[PDB]
This record gives sequence, structure tokens and C-alpha cells, in this order.
Amino acid sequence: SHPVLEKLKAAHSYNPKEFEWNLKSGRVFIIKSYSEDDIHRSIKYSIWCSTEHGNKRLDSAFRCMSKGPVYLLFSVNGSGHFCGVAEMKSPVDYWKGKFDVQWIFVKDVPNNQLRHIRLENNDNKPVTNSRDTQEVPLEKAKQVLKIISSYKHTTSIFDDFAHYEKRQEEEEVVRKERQSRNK
Repeated sequence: SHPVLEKLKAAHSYNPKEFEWNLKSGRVFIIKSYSEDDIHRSIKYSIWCSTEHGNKRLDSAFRCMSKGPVYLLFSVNGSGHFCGVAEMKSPVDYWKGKFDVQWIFVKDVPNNQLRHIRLENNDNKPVTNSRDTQEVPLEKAKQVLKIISSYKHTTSIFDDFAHYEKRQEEEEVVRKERQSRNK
């Protein structure tokens, strides 16, 4: 293959061989996406939007860090895996709003690889049982990033790129025809 995808790959440096998971500083958040369509869209346009409350938390974190990176660890609700990692790259501009992200890792990591890591700031629950914008303590975040980085993955959302492209195109046509009948 897909030319959109080949362009994105050429423009970015996905799944870098060297990644420093041993962060000197930074903050790290779980993002729980409502759908794969949202992940596809985020990678393609390098933006994200959380809920109103999630945006406020993420914006605040980003502006507090202007000191080190803010990383976002993505998983779709009900998927049983993480699907990648992006760096937050702007504050939130007021999908109701948006902030810029730079996708770094695009790869599927099953939750069984991560569930041994528990968050002391979420009642010692497994990191894999987190809600949207849960903050991960840095020492635990290091271990999570270490695992996501090293993980020898079998699939990623890129395997379904053409599928998610077709979905989005067809939905826009349907949306337009529907607006047309309403107008």
C-alpha cells in the first residue's frame, strides 16, 4: 503493498532497533483506545484525542514536562494486547480536540507478556488492567517499554492497513450520502 503505508514507513522510524527504555526522566501513560480505526487514524495523521478528562490530564502532564518525554502506551479496549507506543508532541488544542504524537512502536504485544507488572498507584493491579490515561510509575514504565521494545512480534495493525483504509473511505461516503438525504 500500500502506497500510503510505504510513505508513512519512509517518513518515520518505526520499531527502532535501538530504543532507550531506560528513561532518565519522563512520564508514561496508558491510552485505552475505543477502536482499531482510531489507532489507524492516529498513526496516519500523528494525532490523538482522549476524552475531555483524559485530555486535561495528558495536557497537564505534557506542560509539566517541558524536562523529558511523555510516552503513551496504546491498547484497544477488549483486545488483550498492546498495539504500540507514541511520544506526545504537543499540548492539546481544543474528535473535539487533538494533540500531536510521534508513533515509535507499531507492534502487537500480548497482555500475558506484561501482566506480571503491577501498578502500586492503581491498587497493585496489573498494568494490563489499566484505564485510559492511567499514569505508570517510571520504574515500572521502564520495564514495560523494555518488554514492548524487545518483543519479537508476529502482527501489527499494519497487517490490516488496507482493511482500515477501505473502512474509513467507505464510511465517509456513507456519512456524506446520509448528510445529503438529511439536507
